[PDB]
Amino acid sequence: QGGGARALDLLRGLPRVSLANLKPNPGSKKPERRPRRLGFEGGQTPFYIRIPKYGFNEGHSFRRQYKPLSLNRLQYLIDLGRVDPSQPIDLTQLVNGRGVTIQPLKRDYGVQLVEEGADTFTAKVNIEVQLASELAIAAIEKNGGVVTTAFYDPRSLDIVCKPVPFFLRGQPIPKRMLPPEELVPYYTDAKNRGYLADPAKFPEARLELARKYGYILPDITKDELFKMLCTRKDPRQIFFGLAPGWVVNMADKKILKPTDENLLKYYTS
Amino acid sequence: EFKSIYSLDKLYPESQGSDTAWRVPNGSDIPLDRLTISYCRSSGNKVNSKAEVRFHLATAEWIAEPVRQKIAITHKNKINRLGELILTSESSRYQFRNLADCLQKIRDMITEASQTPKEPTKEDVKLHRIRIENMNRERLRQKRIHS
Amino acid sequence: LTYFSARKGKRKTVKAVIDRFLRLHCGLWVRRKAGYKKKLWKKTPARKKRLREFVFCNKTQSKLLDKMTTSFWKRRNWYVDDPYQKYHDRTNLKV
Amino acid sequence: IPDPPKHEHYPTPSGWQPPRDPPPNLPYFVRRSRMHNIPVYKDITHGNRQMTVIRKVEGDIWALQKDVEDFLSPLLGKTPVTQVNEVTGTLRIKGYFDQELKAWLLEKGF
Amino acid sequence: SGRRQGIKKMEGHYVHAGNIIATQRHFRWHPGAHVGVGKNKCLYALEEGIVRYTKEVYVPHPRNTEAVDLITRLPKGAVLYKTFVHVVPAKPEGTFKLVAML
Amino acid sequence: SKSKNILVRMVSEAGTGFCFNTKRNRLREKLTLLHYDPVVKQRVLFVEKKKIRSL
RNA sequence: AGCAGUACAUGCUAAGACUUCACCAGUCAAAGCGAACUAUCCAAUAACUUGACCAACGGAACAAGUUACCCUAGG
RNA sequence: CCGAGCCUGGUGAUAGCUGGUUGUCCAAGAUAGAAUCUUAGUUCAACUUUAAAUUUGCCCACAGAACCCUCUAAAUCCCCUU
Ligand SMILES: [Mg+2]
Ligand SMILES: [Mg+2]
Ligand SMILES: [Mg+2]
Ligand SMILES: [Mg+2]
Repeated sequence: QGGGARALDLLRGLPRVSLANLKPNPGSKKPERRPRRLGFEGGQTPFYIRIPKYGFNEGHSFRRQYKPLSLNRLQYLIDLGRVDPSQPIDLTQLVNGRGVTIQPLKRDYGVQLVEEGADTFTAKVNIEVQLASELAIAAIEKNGGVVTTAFYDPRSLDIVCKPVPFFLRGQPIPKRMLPPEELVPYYTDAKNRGYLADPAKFPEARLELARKYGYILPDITKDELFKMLCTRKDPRQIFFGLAPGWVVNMADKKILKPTDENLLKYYTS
Repeated sequence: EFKSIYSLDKLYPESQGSDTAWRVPNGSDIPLDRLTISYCRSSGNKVNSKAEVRFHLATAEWIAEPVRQKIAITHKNKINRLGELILTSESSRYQFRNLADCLQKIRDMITEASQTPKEPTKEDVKLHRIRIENMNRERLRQKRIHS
Repeated sequence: LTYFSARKGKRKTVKAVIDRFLRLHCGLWVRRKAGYKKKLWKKTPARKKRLREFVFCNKTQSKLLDKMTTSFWKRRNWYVDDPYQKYHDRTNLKV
Repeated sequence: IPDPPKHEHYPTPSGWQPPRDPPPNLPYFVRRSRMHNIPVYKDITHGNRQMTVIRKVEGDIWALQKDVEDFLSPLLGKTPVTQVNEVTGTLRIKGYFDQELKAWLLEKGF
Repeated sequence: SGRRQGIKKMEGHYVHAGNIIATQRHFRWHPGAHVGVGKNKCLYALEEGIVRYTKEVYVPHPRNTEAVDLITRLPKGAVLYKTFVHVVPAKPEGTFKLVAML
Repeated sequence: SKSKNILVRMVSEAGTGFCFNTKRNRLREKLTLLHYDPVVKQRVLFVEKKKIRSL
């Protein structure tokens, strides 16, 4: 039964551990050996040159990337208390719980919710993502949860993922930009639950998913958590409860708001 | 709260409501309480799961009586000894997609039944020889000489 | 190949390789056939079809391409609606 | 890392289950990871050497080696090749048995 | 300055459908049972099975003017022979499996 | 300058724009063919339009 | 041998193979759909595409004589 | 020693081809091919090292591999058993 206690018991008999009797673990050190252009074939056209050019990687640096978050991962995070379903779940809460890692410098534009694990997803959540699949949306809605797709720009995404580093810069909270023209259709469509989509169409789109996948659309209005479930941030709001232009003073635990008319008009525009 | 120029209220004035986006619209629907839905999870070898939907066709109130008769003859091979029409789908890993495939199959059956002018189409190669075999079989039929 | 750049002391990527090859995350390299766009009039339909295929490189070529590119080109990417998304991971490969 | 919230029904939807209380009385103990998961990990080298590693083993590791050999020998049909690292408290097994070992260790109460 | 042509699959070897049995400039081995011919006279397996080489009586197609002229000029009683390669199907087309108990 | 055969581009009369190069004798009138047209998925008249190269 | 005849589904797609061999390139092909049913880069182009006797033919984008005044190199 | 001075710096300049390259022990360890302004060199091949995974490898019974005239013998390919 004793394996750790036996090793410590053996230590009592042996000489005092000191700098004179240490050694590295066997195999951790390779003995040094003591003596005591690439891609050129010697004249012919190199293989990597004689192959024709094709735009496999053309524009790779400008392609948008989305980290995949599965319902399995989301359910696992909720089960272990790392994401709390009783509050709105956004990028900040996902990042804070170490559920996903976002690299804005690597052209990450947010998280894309994926349907893997839909069969076993049981949590009721209000979650904001950047992209969601049809099956992933149905899995959340079938449990009484709300899923919305919102756009963050590179600057906004950096701030939302790591709020504290931003606050230490000493800049006022910026207003997040609108999606580019190409994305505008996606985020103004109720089928995607876009944050810029008409709220009136949503009921129709929500019902269509329930019919297609064979579940009864629950009435979240009757839910006790309805107020939280319908909580959403303004399209220009990076953080819940914090408006653009505000300055966060973490040292004094205060928030500074500008009263200048020109500044207020700019931030609210 | 904070409201910008792009707030949903300003962008959709006529859609301003607490329940505007979350109302349950009361309202060809297929009742999901009448159907019997079973799931057979993957073992190991197929990766795709299996979803089975079955209901008693003859006593299906939702389907029209003329339709139930047409469905019975057209899909007799699916109806079992108990008179239950059995539909199965295993085309997807997820049970949601498999169930959606079964429900879509039920909808096509009801639609196809109501469309009386069934489209004439070229027969499958299997049917072509069976037609010739059926034709020769009648050629061998004889008449009772004295009756 | 530059193993130590003059200004950063870092290995450099051979851009000639980026122009011509696609690297799947599993370590496979995809390329085009040489001359797929040239002299089609004198090529049979069967020859033209295999000339427009996307083919894999052999082991020796793949290891050479790996050395000529830095780690950035080997990272996993999550492009939206990527046509080669499914090919990045191998399946049922015993080896 | 937050402590897992208490649930009414175990296992949870994702399959997680807490360690048994009180600890199972055995000659060895397998501690959970900092994320409250069973420390069984797949490992591979040379592109073809599939291996399973059991970490955070306390007590008589050799007792765990015999228990693992008795458990895995029916499935393989032979005694599993293993390495016992007494210093680090690690049991290394040839082949992938991470899923089977995780369920096996969960039943014991670790 | 040489090329490789000849029997890829010897007698008794197992072949899969599409395997190239032999390559030839001219007809040295003729297609037998379940052996296809390519444009270049390549012989390939049409079924999975064992390769067999036999000697069979040769009868050309009536519209093969060149070959018909040869056989018509042969002395009566003389039969031409050629080497043929065959594939003996190893597996059945399919089996009947119980799928439902309605 | 001169060749026995000429490489010329045949354009479909359907107006889809599908064209295929074809070989014809130099001393011939403009060629018209019923070549198959993928865009319309059926055979369609093809009209000789432009000389591409001389063989 | 650096071609010709003569067709215009030399359409599309796809198992499995061959190959001068190393690479590049090259070659054959069931089933299926539809028919019939007997070198690299470069330069021109809307596109589809085309073009170097690059013959030193794995082709540097583009350059000769002469030195018995010779200079340097090793064998 | 000026067929173009000398000095310093660029400069540890480049190429080419020689020469040299410093304790011990154990294990494995000798191939003879293709392209190239390339044959005094190189890179893909041949052989060769270490580690790893897995299952056959070598030797080889019968049967089998074309006519066209084969010098046609000595042999080859394939190949269970052993
Ligand atoms: Mg590892
Ligand atoms: Mg066919
Ligand atoms: Mg030795
Ligand atoms: Mg043998």
